[PDB]
Parts: sequence; structure tokens; C-alpha cells
Amino acid sequence: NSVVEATWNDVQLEDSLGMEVGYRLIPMVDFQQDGELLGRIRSIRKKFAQDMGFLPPVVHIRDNMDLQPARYRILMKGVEIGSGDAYPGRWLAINPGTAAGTLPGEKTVDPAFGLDAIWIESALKEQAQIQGFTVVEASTVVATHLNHLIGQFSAELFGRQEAQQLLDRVSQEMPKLTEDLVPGVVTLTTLHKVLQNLLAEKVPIRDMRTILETLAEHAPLQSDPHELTAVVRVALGRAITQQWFPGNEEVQVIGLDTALERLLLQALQGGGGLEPGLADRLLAQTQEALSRQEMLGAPPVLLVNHALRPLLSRFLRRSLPQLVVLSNLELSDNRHIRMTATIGGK
Repeated sequence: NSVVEATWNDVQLEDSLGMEVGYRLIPMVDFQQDGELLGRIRSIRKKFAQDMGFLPPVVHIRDNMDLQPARYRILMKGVEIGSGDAYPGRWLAINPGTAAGTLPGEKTVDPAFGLDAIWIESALKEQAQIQGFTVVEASTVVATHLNHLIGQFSAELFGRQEAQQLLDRVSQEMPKLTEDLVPGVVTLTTLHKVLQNLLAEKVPIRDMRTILETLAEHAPLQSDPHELTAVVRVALGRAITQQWFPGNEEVQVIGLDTALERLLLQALQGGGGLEPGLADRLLAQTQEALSRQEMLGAPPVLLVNHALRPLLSRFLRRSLPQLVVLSNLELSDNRHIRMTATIGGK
């Protein structure tokens, strides 16, 4: 029967991030035995904490025999956000598009980006490389997949608890800033929401001094988190601009129509809603614009009117997450702009 008696320590609280693993994958993820995957995960977490501005939650790993021996699952708050296979004794050969040829093993697709690839035996490692393929080991596949997911759900992985944690970290470097800012001027809720909207659109939040000072300035006369988000953005323009347009190069961007922005801008006032027809119009055209830029080699950046950006981003992104939506009040003052793509009368 159930040897010991049941207690409250038998209640398992859900995890922010977690991974379920087949039994063949227990070795790499093993605690005792330096878990090959464990260290990769530590690396991934640190890199996120230094590039994005916040430590992702610990990844809770537990085996689950109902799963295929080599399968693994990645969960967020208990729900599956990803899953794949990884065969220990093997290596994965992924084609970047460049390399050519075919190899033995099992045919599949890189979990992250989604490139064709093949699973091969330890032996053929060399050939796979001479033939061009990028060769990584089983544990690495998983780390790559996990890293892709943390990036993708970076906004959701950032909760009230992480907000507080960041706030504490900032306090221990700039005591002044924080101290009397929250719950005083800004509430944790508003802080958390603003920071989330920033991560939501890939804007790093490492520059807390700028963000906190900007809120300290406007919070008093503006409490809407959506509003504050817009302000903090321009306040961060030098970073945002430099992010997608490194160096003193020329800023090649996508632009919408002049009559179109009137269409949108007008309906913006009348009710916080939107009407069909137009919906699919944009989504369609836009998709085409990305490709023009794609072919050209320029960033998937769409520069548009300030009052627009908010709903134009939250609209075209819940479809084309790959698209960046900057405001004209965000792009740096002294940059050479060239609207090298549009959304006109075709």
C-alpha cells in the first residue's frame, strides 16, 4: 500500500517552468551525475539574465514514464508549450540551408528554428560536418529547444514574483530610485505590466534607471499602464534603435500608406474597436512587405505614426511575431531613414 501517511508535503504546487523526461533522458538531466543538460540550462538561464534583464524561473525537471523513453516535454504553469525527442548515444545533423547531401539516420526537423535535420550515429559525425551539416549532441538539442521557448514566452515567464525580484535587485544598486517609487508613485501591478509589455515586444529591460525615472516622472499624471508603456519606449529609443539598427549605418524600414494611417487614426478615436475587411487586408499586404525586406536583407521593422504603434503592433504581431513595430518618436533623431517598403495601392 502507501507506505507512509499522506501530509501536506504531498501537495505539489505547479511550476512556472518545468520539463518532463523519458527514462532514457534521466542520465543527462541527473542531479548526482553532472547532468549534461543541467549545465546547459544554467548557461541558458545566465545568458537570459544578462541579455534580457531578468533571470528566468528555475526549470523543474521530473521523469514521467507515460512518456516515450526518449521524449521530453516542456511545460509552463503546468501546460505543455513544447516537446521533442533526443536520443542520447546519438547526434543531430541540421542543415542551415547551405550544406548539401543526405545522411542515414532518422529524418526530422530542428525543434527551435525548424530546419531539416537528421539523427545520426556517433560515427558519421565527421562526414555530416564535411558535407556541411551543423552537428550538435542530444543534450544540446534540448537546451536549444528550451532556450527558444524561454525567448518566445519571455513575457509570460515574467510574473509578479519576477517583477518584485527585479525591483529588489535594482534597489541594491540604486537605492534612491526605487525606495519611494512603489507602492508610492507606481504600484507593483503597473510596474510589472509595463516591464511585461517591454519584454513582450523584445525590448530589453536592463536599463532600469531610465525606466524607473520615466515612471517616476509620469506616473503622477498618468496611471494607465498602456500609456506609461508608450512613454517609457521613447525614453528607451536610443537602445531600441541601436538594437535593430546597429552602428551608424542607414535605417532601411517598412512604412504604411499615408491615406491608410488616416483610415486607421480616425477609427482609433471612435470606439476602442476595429472593423473586419481591413483586418485581413493588412495581415495580407504586410506579409508581402516583410518578404520584400526579406529579399533586400533589411530588418522586419515597421516605422509608423506614434498614436498608431500601440494597436498596430498588438494586432499584426499576434500573427507575425517576427515583426517589430517602432514609433517615429522612438527612432533616433540623427539617423538616415529610408521607407524602403510600403503598404500602398499595390
